Amino acid sequence: GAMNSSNYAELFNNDIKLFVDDTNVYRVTVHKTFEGNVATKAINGCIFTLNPKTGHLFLKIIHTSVWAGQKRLSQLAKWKTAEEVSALVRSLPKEEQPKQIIVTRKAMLDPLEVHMLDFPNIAIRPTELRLPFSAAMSIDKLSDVVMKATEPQMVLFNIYDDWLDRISSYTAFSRLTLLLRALKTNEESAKMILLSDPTITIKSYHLWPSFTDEQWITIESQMRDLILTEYGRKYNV
Amino acid sequence: MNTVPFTSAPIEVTIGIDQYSFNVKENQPFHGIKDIPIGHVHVIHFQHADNSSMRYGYWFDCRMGNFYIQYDPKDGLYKMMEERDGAKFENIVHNFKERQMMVSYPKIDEDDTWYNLTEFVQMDKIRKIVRKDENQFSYVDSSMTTVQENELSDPAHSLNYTVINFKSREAIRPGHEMEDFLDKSYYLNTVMLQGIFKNSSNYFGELQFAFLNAMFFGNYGSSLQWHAMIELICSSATVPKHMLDKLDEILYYQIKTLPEQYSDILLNERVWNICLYSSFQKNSLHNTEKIMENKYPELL
Repeated sequence: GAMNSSNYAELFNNDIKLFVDDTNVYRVTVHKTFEGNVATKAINGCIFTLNPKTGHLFLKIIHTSVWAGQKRLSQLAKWKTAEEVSALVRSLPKEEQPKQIIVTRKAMLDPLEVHMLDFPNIAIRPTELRLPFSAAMSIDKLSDVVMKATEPQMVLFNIYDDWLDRISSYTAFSRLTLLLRALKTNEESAKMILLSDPTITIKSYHLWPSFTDEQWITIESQMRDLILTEYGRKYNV
Repeated sequence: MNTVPFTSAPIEVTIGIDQYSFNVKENQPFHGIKDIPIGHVHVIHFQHADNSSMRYGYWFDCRMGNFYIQYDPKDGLYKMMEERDGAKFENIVHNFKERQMMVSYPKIDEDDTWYNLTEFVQMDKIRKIVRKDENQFSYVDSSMTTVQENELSDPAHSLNYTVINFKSREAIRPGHEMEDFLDKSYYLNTVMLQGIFKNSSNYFGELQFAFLNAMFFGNYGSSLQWHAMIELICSSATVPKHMLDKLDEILYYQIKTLPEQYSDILLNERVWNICLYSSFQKNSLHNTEKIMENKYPELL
């Protein structure tokens, strides 16, 4: 059934599962034509497929050439997502294939279900959580590899860097979603917080700075403060 | 013209024959139904005055034999049977008529309703859906479940309608996932029409039989099946013109005949709104759309 606050710890048990987020698959800019009409131009996008227990991220880059000569692109994007997720499962050895795939947007259920008909024992689930994975393109190294791509490309990352050496999956996922929530609510401030101190660098093979444990506490508190402030502003509370 | 005599009527019951129906009182001298039009299937059905649950009845075709009804006090219901002794049967029928203890099938000459509801229904196809090959007639009731319902328990008593499932390998060609799911033409025309039903008349006949079972017995699985077969056509971009025009006539007479008070459970809002207004064939059901709007605008 649907994933919600009640059954939240199931994310960190030992049944393999993947989140799939399609928000950044079909990305456009909107502009004016010479004659004054509106047109779109696609830019490269990505499927965000994440194992929340291990941090393994399967970033499938969606090159603008996919769309060439196609109609109803926002609908096509959901089917291309499901095609690529299915191909990913097929490419994994049996013992690495997920037992569940949780889609962050309910419109992906039918396309993934149809593409996964060969895997009847893989459960396709929606979620009631309002996960912030659209902000994935606020992470500088993910945005960089998506925008440079010249062809379809799968790039693998651990979205938790090395955190799991010191914290549990539950805590790691809570840190990730806090960071992404903040980047979503106010990217400029969130990014200021993360980089303010030049003495804290990002390892070449990491996505986030190499904070000590104490420094992660200050960071996390600063991200909480940002999120609550923006909320009072949105609603005038 | 043909006759189905009744041995007796020991319990108060509402008896239906096709779209007609009569009240019969406990031990009222009722001995059958005469003047039944040859050339069509027919259904006789029952609802006891004491158990307004379990409507039940028998599909039959008088060309296939001499049939009669007899109450069974052990099993508590009116049973259809076959008389193999032709002389013995004309004898019962002629004496009951002489004594005028039979209702006449009350057809108005102007009326093609029953023909229109049963145009493609064949008794031979019914007996493949209701398998009981030692009788020529077929029992159906309110509670019988379909084969597809069973998959999600007793197979002897199942409605073996053709299984339709839009998210199955049967429906979806590998490599045409999106195309086939959004345009079911290949499932309709290759898999179902050319593959399983062989022709459109058998498809329409199962669709009509499913509707009639849902209407006369409130059989829920039959209602599911009727809607599924409509939806498969309406969700197909490429349908023979002859099928669309005939579908419009079929559905018109079905909507026309439905009891007004039952539109809530018998009519699936989503399917109808999709078929009449969102589907490929939104513009091909003019009579069905006109009657739905003027009779059940609430559902839409």
